Amino acid sequence: MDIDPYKEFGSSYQLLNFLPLDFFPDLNALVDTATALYEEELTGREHCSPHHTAIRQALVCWDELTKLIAWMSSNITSEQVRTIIVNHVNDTWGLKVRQSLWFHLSCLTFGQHTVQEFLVSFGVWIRTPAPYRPPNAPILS
Amino acid sequence: MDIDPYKEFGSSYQLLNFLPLDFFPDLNALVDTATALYEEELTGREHCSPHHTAIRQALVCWDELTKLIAWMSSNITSEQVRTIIVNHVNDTWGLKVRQSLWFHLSCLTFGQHTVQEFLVSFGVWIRTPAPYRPPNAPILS
Amino acid sequence: MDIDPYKEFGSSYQLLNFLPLDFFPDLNALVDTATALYEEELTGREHCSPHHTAIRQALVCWDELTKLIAWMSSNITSEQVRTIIVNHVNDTWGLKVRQSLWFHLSCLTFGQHTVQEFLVSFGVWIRTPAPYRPPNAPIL
Amino acid sequence: MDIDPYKEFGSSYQLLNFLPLDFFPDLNALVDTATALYEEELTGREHCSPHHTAIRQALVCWDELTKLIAWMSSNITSEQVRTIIVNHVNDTWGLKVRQSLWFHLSCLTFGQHTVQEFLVSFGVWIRTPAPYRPPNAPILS
Amino acid sequence: MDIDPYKEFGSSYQLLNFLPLDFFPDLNALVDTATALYEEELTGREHCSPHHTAIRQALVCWDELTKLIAWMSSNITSEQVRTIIVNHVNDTWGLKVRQSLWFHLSCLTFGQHTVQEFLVSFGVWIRTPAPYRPPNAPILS
Amino acid sequence: MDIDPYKEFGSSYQLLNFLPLDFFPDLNALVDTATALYEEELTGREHCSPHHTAIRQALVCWDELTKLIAWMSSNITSEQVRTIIVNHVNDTWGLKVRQSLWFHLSCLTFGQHTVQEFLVSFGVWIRTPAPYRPPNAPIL
Repeated sequence: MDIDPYKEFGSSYQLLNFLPLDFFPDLNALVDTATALYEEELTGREHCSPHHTAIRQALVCWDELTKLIAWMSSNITSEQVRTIIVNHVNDTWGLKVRQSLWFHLSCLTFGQHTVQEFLVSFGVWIRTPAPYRPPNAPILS
Repeated sequence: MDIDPYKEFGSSYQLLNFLPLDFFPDLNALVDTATALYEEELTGREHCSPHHTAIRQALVCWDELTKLIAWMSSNITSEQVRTIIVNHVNDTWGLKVRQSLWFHLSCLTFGQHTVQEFLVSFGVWIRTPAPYRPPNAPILS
Repeated sequence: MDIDPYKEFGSSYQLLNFLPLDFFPDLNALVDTATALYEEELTGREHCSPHHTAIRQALVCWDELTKLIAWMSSNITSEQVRTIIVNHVNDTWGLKVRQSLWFHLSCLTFGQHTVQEFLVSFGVWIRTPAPYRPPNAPIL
Repeated sequence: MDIDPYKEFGSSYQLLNFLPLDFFPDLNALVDTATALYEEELTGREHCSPHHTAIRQALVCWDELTKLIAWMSSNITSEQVRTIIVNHVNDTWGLKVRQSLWFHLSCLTFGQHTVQEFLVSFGVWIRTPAPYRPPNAPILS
Repeated sequence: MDIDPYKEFGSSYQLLNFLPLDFFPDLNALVDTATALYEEELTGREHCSPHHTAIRQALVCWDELTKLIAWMSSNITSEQVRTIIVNHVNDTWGLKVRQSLWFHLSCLTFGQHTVQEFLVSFGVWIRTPAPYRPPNAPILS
Repeated sequence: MDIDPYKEFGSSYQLLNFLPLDFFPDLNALVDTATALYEEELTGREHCSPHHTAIRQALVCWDELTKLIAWMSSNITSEQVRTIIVNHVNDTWGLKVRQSLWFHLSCLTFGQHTVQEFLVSFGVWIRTPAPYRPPNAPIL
């Protein structure tokens, strides 16, 4: 079916649809961020809050995606077909991963309630036109 | 008569007359904002605080306005008359809708008391001349 | 998404669609109706029951259309160009206003529990044809 | 200032003008009604309920107008000139007198609150279209 | 004599002499600001905190000033003399009014203690040279 | 909007308009009046009763006009140009000041309850013509 992976977390696609598609950080820095904090936590045994659980599936989504890119480049795809696929998966797959990892790692670093206020207040910022808008877009703290 | 739709909400036209006519967000992002948060709340049964009620009339004002634009464009108006009407209703009708939806959706996301301080403090910002004024115009949080 | 303006109030727009055009009083009656009756109630400071509030939203919504027809008549429109626009917006837009004005005024005068049983019984009257209904419609 | 006298009477000046203007009876019949009912109270010493008092003021108001109409008619004014004025003062002042005298004579003969409910019921009756209506106009008991 | 109108309010001319003469808002927006909030409060009966009282004399100072400008322009002054007077009163009279109204309307919107910290901290900002100074000059909140 | 400077104080500007020009003492008296009487009261630090405060506003308002007439005399104005401006602003602007200075000083000397009954009774004196009033106006 068509479930929302943020539905139990008090969010949706529509809350993330406040965010533009260029706000998100790139993957490797987000990869290194959870590596900096939560490597023993994600590889541990503790069943701690299911934001932990969602990252575990998220990296597995990313890890076999890297082998998938490494497979089709090394074996099958010619150079014209390959660059169209690599551009497409970075704009479709990893974008959802950038939807995924950015969400939960914010919540492990700030809690759930900080995230919920963050998405709405940024939406107020992005709905404001170019005049009458502060150049400080709101961020985390 | 000539009632003020913010009179019970501790506000008026004059409090919104602090705000310039270009501060307001555009409609669709404001439409998607309440869609992101309050779609089940506005379509529900709960009689919760009449800021809920005001949005319900506000979208009905917007929804038949879209059919009105779709009617007269498809049927009656020639191209010279049509663009004058579309420009006029966006500057008169939806401007009041941008007065409407921006008010209450701020209150559902921040409370009444946050809104009241916000309108006055922005007025202090806009009455300040171009020197001696911070480029951070005040926003919500 | 769509918003039913009667959804939380124990009603529906589809319930309101069993009302013919001849049932509703016109606009200038209902403007005067809220004028003489609830003048202190609409201008009041208070968080009164939301049937007040929908009326408070509807009138401000209505006054834009008075501004609209006075604008384009003097500014752009010809006779027959204005004629089809004004008559259609009278019969589609303001009819919904004539629905909503008629609704909440009776809810503030008789309570919405009385309103529902009125409209259902008027339904069952108008759900039947004329040779199988009393010739006087339900009132009160 | 421009006061409305009905405000202390548990009513308003807008309640008077909600009725159709033909409804207010002819004034010569209105004078005789208070004569047939209230001649002892309108001439007595008594401070009785101040809807008594306004009746006294209106008849003092009305007679000097009738003296004024009898003044300029017999003395100075040309006949097509006076006819515009005499028509106007009946349509303007006497209508207010018909607003005045009908309100209080209903109030003394039927109570304060019953007249208030009478304005609502007869008012919403005539605003209602002819089908889907109570078949006869409401009147007093 | 030479009293200070802020002496009872814990301030002076010297505290306002921290503020440059261009920081102040223009009159009409300040006029509309108190109109937006305090129109029933200033025209009421309540003897509430004498910051209320000071605005009442301040607008009377402004109101007969407008009639004074409207008098001498319409009657007496030729065009060369008039523009020198209008420039002079805007830089002397209304500047004191901009000293006046900006002070109290800040206090009705933020309290006394917020104002006192505001004047000193802005003085620290304005005494700081052009390097080593944040472009966010401090404002109200 | 307009602000009545006597509105909260149980008075009105329309009440003050029953006072002729000859009733009020002039400016330099009332400047000296607040000088000798309430010198510590006007220069004081305290949140004294707002009849102090209106006097505290009025004098600072007044001192701009002394700055104004000393400015344009030496700077721009001719004789008859200055003559009509100064005399009119003496009789329209400062008369309102001569109203307000006379008002709050008596309120600090006798209390505003005494002030109202003084002004009403002086009204009823001046509301009647001279052949139907005592030839001495009310005092105290």
